[PDB]
Amino acid sequence: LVSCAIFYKFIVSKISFKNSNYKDNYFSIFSKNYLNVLFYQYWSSFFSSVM
Amino acid sequence: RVDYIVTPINAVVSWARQGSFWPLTFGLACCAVEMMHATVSRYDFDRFGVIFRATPRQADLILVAGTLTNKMAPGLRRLYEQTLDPKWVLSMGSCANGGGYYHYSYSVVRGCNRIIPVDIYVPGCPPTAEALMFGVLQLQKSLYRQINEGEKKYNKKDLTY
Amino acid sequence: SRVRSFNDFKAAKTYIDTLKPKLACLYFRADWNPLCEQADKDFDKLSDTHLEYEFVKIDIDKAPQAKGYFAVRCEPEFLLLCLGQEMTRQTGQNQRNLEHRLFKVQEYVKGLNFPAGMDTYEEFHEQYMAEHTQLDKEINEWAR
Amino acid sequence: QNNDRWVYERRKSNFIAQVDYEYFKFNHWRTAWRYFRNIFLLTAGVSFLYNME
Amino acid sequence: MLTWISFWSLIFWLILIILVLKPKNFISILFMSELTWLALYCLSLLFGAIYCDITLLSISFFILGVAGLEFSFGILIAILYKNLNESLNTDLNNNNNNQNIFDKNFKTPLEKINWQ
Amino acid sequence: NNNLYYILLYIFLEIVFFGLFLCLYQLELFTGFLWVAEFAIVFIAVVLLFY
Amino acid sequence: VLSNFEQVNLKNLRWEQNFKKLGLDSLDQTALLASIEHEFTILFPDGVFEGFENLEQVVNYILKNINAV
Amino acid sequence: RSTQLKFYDGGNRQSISGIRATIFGATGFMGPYIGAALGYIGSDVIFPHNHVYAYDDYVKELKLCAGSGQSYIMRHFNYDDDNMYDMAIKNSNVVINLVGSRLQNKNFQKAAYANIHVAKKIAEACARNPNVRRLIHFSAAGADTKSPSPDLHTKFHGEEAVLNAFPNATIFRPCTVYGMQDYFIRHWIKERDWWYHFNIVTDDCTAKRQPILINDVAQCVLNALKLQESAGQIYELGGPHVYSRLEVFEMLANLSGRPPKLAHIPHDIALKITQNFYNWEFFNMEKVIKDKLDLIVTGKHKTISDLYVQPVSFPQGAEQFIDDVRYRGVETHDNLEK
Amino acid sequence: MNRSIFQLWKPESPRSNVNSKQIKTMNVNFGPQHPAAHGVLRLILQLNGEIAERFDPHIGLLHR
Amino acid sequence: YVGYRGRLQYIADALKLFIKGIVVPEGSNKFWFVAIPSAAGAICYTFWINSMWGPSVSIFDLEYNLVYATILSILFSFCIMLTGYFSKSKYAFMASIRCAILMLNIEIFLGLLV
Amino acid sequence: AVRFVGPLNIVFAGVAFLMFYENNYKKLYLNPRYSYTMPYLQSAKITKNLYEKL
Amino acid sequence: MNHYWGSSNTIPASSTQNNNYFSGGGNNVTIRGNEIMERLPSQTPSQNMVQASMKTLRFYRKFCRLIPFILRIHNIGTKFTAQQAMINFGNYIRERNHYRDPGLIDHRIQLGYELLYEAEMHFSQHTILMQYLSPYNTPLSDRGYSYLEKVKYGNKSKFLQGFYKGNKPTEF
Ligand SMILES: CCCCCCCCCCCCCCCCCC(=O)OC[C@H](COP(=O)([O-])OCC(O)COP(=O)([O-])OC[C@@H](COC(=O)CCCCCCCCCCCCCCCCC)OC(=O)CCCCCCCCCCCCCCCCC)OC(=O)CCCCCCCCCCCCCCCCC
Ligand SMILES: CCCCCCCCCCCCCCCCCC(=O)OC[C@H](COP(=O)([O-])OCC[N+](C)(C)C)OC(=O)CCCCCCCCCCCCCCCCC
Ligand SMILES: CCCCCCCCCCCCCCCCCC(=O)OC[C@H](COP(=O)([O-])OCC[N+](C)(C)C)OC(=O)CCCCCCCCCCCCCCCCC
Ligand SMILES: CCCCCCCCCCCCCCCCCC(=O)OC[C@H](COP(=O)([O-])OCC[N+](C)(C)C)OC(=O)CCCCCCCCCCCCCCCCC
Ligand SMILES: CCCCCCCCCCCCCCCCCC(=O)OC[C@H](COP(=O)(O)OCCN)OC(=O)CCCCCCCCCCCCCCCCC
Ligand SMILES: NC(=O)C1=CN([C@@H]2O[C@H](COP(=O)(O)OP(=O)(O)OC[C@H]3O[C@@H](n4cnc5c(N)ncnc54)[C@H](OP(=O)(O)O)[C@@H]3O)[C@@H](O)[C@H]2O)C=CC1
Ligand code: SF4
Repeated sequence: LVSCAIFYKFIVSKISFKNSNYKDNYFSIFSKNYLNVLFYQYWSSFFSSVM
Repeated sequence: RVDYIVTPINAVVSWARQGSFWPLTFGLACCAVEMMHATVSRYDFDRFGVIFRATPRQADLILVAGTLTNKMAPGLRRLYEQTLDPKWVLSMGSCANGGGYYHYSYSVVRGCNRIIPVDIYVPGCPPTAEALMFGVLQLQKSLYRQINEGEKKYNKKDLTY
Repeated sequence: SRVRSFNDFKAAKTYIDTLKPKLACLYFRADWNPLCEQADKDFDKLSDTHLEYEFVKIDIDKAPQAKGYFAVRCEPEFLLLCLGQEMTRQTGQNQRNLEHRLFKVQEYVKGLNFPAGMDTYEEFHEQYMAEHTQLDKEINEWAR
Repeated sequence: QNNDRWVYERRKSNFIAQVDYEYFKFNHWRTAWRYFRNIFLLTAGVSFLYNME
Repeated sequence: MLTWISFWSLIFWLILIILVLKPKNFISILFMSELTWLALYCLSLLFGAIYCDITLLSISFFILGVAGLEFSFGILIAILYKNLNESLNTDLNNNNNNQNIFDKNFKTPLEKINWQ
Repeated sequence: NNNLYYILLYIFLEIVFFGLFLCLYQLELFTGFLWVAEFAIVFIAVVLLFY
Repeated sequence: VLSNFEQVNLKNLRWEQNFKKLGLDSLDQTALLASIEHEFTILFPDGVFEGFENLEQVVNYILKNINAV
Repeated sequence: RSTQLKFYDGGNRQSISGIRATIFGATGFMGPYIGAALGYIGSDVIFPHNHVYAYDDYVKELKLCAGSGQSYIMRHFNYDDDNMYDMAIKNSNVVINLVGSRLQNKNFQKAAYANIHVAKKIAEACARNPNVRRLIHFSAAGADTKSPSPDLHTKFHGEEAVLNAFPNATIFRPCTVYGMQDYFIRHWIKERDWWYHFNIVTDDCTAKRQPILINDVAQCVLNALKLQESAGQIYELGGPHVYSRLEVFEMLANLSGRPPKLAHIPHDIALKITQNFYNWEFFNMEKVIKDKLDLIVTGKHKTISDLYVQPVSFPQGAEQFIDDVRYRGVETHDNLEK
Repeated sequence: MNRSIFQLWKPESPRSNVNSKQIKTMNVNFGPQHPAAHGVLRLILQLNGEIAERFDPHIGLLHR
Repeated sequence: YVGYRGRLQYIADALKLFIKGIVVPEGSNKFWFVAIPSAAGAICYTFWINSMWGPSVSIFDLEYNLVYATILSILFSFCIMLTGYFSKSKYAFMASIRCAILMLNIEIFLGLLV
Repeated sequence: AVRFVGPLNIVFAGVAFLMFYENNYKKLYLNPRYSYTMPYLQSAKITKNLYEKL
Repeated sequence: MNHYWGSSNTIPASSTQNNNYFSGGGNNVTIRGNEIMERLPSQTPSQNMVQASMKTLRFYRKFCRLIPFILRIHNIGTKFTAQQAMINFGNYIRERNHYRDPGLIDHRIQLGYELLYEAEMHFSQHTILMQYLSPYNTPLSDRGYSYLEKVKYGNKSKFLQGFYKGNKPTEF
């Protein structure tokens, strides 16, 4: 249950900020941090739970 | 000889395919309405066991009911070729038969028989609902008789060879 | 080494398979490209110099099947085979580049250390057919 | 195009057709049968014969 | 040939080995994780029957629920892959050379390195 | 096998064989519950593969 | 690629002469450049495509290009 | 008599070609093509047939050869009545015969009947009718009295009888004709699809083949009609190059992308089985017998060059007919669009 | 009831992957031989989730 | 009129469906195109085992009749989805997706009823 | 004597036949036979007692 | 760009990516785009024959870039090679090269783009659309040609050839 709650906390992390960078308005910038966090947390939880 | 079994089975097959004769749900022009009129209660098609199917794969009859345009002729050819065999074609209306009112046009094909083999023709413009019913019933009778039209010859023992 | 010229695909393939060279240089030519005239001379000149390569010459016009079998796209074509396995391929006539490719292939083969009993010669199509059975056959069996 | 670069430069060799005279012999299945009967005999047949005796 | 206890004890870790072995495609790993949960389900039922343990028998539905929740999370992450611009085949998300892949090849998004 | 559809098919067959073992061991109720619970998962997996 | 265009003689081919000297009008030039693009699996920007005047320039551009297959 | 034929070939279906033609045996693979060759220039075409089942597309599509008022179908034809032939060719100045023993028939008596009796009666009817300017009988390449194949054995006698009855008859001897509805490419595709693992051969596959396109055959027929001097001579029609059966298999495999696999059945056992069991299109003794025999163009008679038709090479001609049946291996994402 | 505008519309931004067609849309030939179509309408429909997006009607199949 | 007063209409249609020829699209997968309907027919003709005609008048002594019904329905939905997918018609594929949505709704609805 | 099948195949056939015959023999003659296990070999009479040999 | 030819109308290379994890790209020049063409705005008016000629060259360039895809989808590669089709369409344009009206040229370019889009999207049939790609005086590559007429009328004027051929049915 606590692991599900922590996964909820990681899911609700803020992604996009209103910063002072005005150079990427019309270009695609790829950031994988969100997926990496979710992927590793999910699979670590799976391995620990099964074991 | 196989004829002993083939001939009665031929009769059964012809009867079954006559009883279940599903045309394709395909209408192009005013002749469509006449087809609908035959389908509806006043001249029920279902009495003679004809039920329309949307996909050509599940159709036995191709009702070319309406004018055929050059912009559509390849589509009609593709539909006819994609319809599963065995199949028959019934042209309905003057436009489907020989170009009808638009025989002198620059867009209309002068007859669906130029693109498709037409098994039967139903004259009219539009053909009456009873006219379409008559054409369908005549096509069914011809279809039933097509299996054995006395092609094979009888030998001295009256068995076809 | 001297260039062995073939006009029949069956004869050329049989000779190569029987010889089982460790290092082979196949030169495919057709009469449509004018540069084959100089390519033949370059190939002959390099054949004498390089004793470690079996130099084979094939005329695509006389052996149409050779083009398809060896996957020749443009000509003149030079193909380097190590134990009958494609190492490098050159398109066009350039003696310096051809000799450089021969030098690179031979030095790499010298550096290689194959396991004992597992370095026998293989026909050109064996690797392509293995990869085909591994990937393309399954793809076809899934789709169409 | 760089995604499909490998397919573009892949060298494909045309097939050579030969007649297969031993296709219907099913040599791989014959080998499987030989292995199966050898193992079956050595273990099950010996054990059964001794136990039956 | 094998007793059920040894068979299930072994195949659980065999399933884990398969999960690790297969190429890392998120959907495939999710299916393997589901299979692992079901192997645990079967093993727990076997031990519950052997030892007359209602707790072991009842672990079945707990495993089913945890597996369902994890599968829901996996579906969501697999869908999120699209918005994050990540290939489901994780091995294609990095430039490290891999001999296990026939056609892995990445170039810088340029047309000419030298202009003069 | 690397094809996702065949992987899912083999997972489904593995579920069937697990149910068969449970039936042989006489846990029929758990076999039925497992099958009903997991066939829906396989169905959703097929939809996900279509997507 | 040029072998398809039978107006030009590949034997005595000067890589510095213009397409017009080779015997190719604008349409023949456009067709030839498109064929070369197909052969090398590349795409010439509009400026360079219209700026090409002979085969030597095309050869140099393709040599500089790294995406050519 | 006069063999001259004045016709105009510059018109479309609605023109008046000037040819009135009766085409016996047009329900086969080549019948619709030959009929359409004459019909598309405005010629009148008659198709006498006694075919089962009547509703078959083979019979139905013959009406598309010429059009309305130009193509006629004569059903329930009797092949042993001279009056029937007289009626069929009464108004025809061209008489084409394609009535040959089918690949499905192994009975020597039936094969001889089809290949001799019908041909001789057609030739006799042409002789009786003085308005029949041209007769074009279709024989088979490799026809010989010593030929093991009953089809070829009877076809040699059939062509001899046709020449005897109508000395101005033109005899064609096509090689293995291929096309969309052929018995060669379609049979290859269907056999490989039904087995999925091999094509069953019954010989060493060294027999020579010289395939010719059906369009080329139709063009040859038109050129023969145009050329008056072609009357009374035998022609052998084939492709530019000669291939063995193994080479044909290799070419088809390379073109379609399907890996080749030939599974060998002993010739003797195959012959016994096919001659002692029921035979249909895909299982017949004629195919087994003709596998070993060579069906190529010999220099003993006139060739296609005499008719002035340049046949297309087999690799080029047969490529379009195998587009749908193509091996689906590794392909580019652009190619995935289809 | 809360807002759902963002779940209901998806605009396209210049050279943006997220604000773009991230899917291969279904280009269906609605008609002419379709029970719903009257018979001579060839509507090229761009479906995305079975929701119409783009219409390209061809109506010349009955021009006479 | 198919049989006196239409007494043999169903027999006629069944025989006609048998008679009608079939062709598999070249682009479609030959194996699956035929395998899916075969499995669907097997499942449909297995349906009747889960039926009772009296206090204990059943072909088999099954207890989990509702579980059997749910499993068989899920299998038939699987077959319909696979049919739509392997027949590459876009309309068929959309029909398969609709079948998936119907199955999703049926799960909860029938589960709550049970 | 001459045999198309190999000696090992003959041995396999013999041992398999012995297994089959011995299994059936022990199941048919060394069993209480109070339960109807082999149809057409055990009687199908109606038993009025708990133990009646079939 | 909100147009059928826009750089964002490419077909994605993957369900979750466009051709890469570090870049975004797609092919829309040699194949049809992802979204259908809902509107094709009229070519901006050309005030000069220079602009008209530029439009013609750009349209021909697009046609040449698309011809291999058209041939592959329509299964007409055997009839003619890609370069043969390009040269045949070049002859088609050459027959019209005498135009000197910018408005007429713009209208013609619009029609050409429309027909090219139809060929891409399979709106037309291969037999109906190959009339533009067919050789003017060369045999089709998938058929055996007849040189009987050339043999009979070798080294004879076109007038004499036509005189012998005729221009009217002789039956009536
Ligand atoms: C129950 C009582 C209790 C006791 C037990 C009793 C026995 C129980 C048996 C249970 C299993 C029954 C299975 C069969 C069910 C019914 C169907 C059937 O019979 O097959 C017809 C059926 C027709 O094919 P189809 O797919 O329906 O056709 C689709 C379209 O028509 C095709 O459309 P297309 O457009 O693609 O057309 C292409 C062309 C075909 O495509 C081509 O153009 C290329 C091929 C042309 C030549 C074909 C020659 C025949 C090839 C036979 C292949 C057999 C398969 C195995 C081959 C192995 C090779 C290593 O079309 C055709 O010609 C169709 C095929 C015609 C086949 C004619 C002969 C069929 C009957 C005889 C078969 C004998 C096979 C023996 C195998 C060995 C057995 C040990 O399928 C087959 O032909 C294969 C049948 C294989 C099993 C035969 C089982 C009976 C004989 C067993 C041996 C004797 C008994 C041993 C046990 C004794 C115990 C006491
Ligand atoms: C598909 C329907 C049936 C499925 C279920 C069947 C029952 C359950 C499974 C039982 C196992 C059956 C496996 C057969 C596989 C045969 C594969 C094959 O042909 O390989 C040939 C292969 C290849 O044949 P090859 O080598 O001649 O040809 C290939 C040649 N090269 C290598 C050059 C390419 O032979 C081998 O090398 C490996 C043979 C392994 C044989 C294993 C037999 C079974 C072993 C266990 C026996 C246990 C007996 C216990 C008895 C107890 C008392 C009763
Ligand atoms: C419910 C009804 C089921 C009916 C199934 C019938 C099975 C086939 C019965 C064959 C009977 C043969 C009787 C003796 C023949 C004597 C002639 C002879 O020469 O024998 C060798 C015959 C003759 O073939 P042949 O090619 O060797 O020689 C031709 C004959 N001569 C030489 C005289 C010209 O061949 C055979 O092997 C037997 C006949 C095979 C027939 C195959 C087609 C059967 C068609 C069945 C149609 C009904 C389908 C029913 C199901 C419909 C479902 C919708
Ligand atoms: C009381 C129970 C009543 C219900 C029983 C229902 C059983 C009906 C069985 C009908 C006959 C089916 C064929 C069995 C004979 C063997 C067939 C065979 O050759 O197998 C080879 C194939 C597999 O091998 P293959 O030859 O296709 O390819 C091998 C894999 N490659 C090529 C990549 C190396 O078996 C099948 O796939 C048959 C499937 C038949 C349809 C079954 C549908 C079941 C419902 C859906 C299950 C979940 C699917 C999820 C994934 C999406 C789909 C992929
Ligand atoms: C007189 C009264 C009765 C007496 C008892 C009779 C018992 C029945 C007969 C038993 C013997 C059967 C024949 C056994 C032959 C074994 C041959 C062998 O092992 O050679 C390897 C064999 C050949 O390889 P292959 O692929 O076929 O190619 C041919 C190459 N020449 O390769 C193979 O084919 C596979 C071989 C598999 C070997 C498995 C070994 C299992 C060993 C289990 C332990 C046995 C220990 C001994 C027990 C004795 C007890 C008394
Ligand atoms: N590969 C090829 O196609 C080759 C063909 N030929 C010759 O060209 C001819 C035409 O080619 P193709 O279409 O392939 O041949 P087919 O076998 O398809 O056609 C033969 C025609 O003759 C009819 N026929 C067969 N037997 C008889 C009979 N006893 N009595 C009356 N009519 C009969 C058939 O009608 P029905 O449908 O009623 O049986 C059919 O219309 C061949 O017959 C053959 O003689 C020569 C070399 C190669
Ligand atoms: S024949 Fe008459 S009623 Fe029928 S479609 Fe033509 S105009 Fe309409």
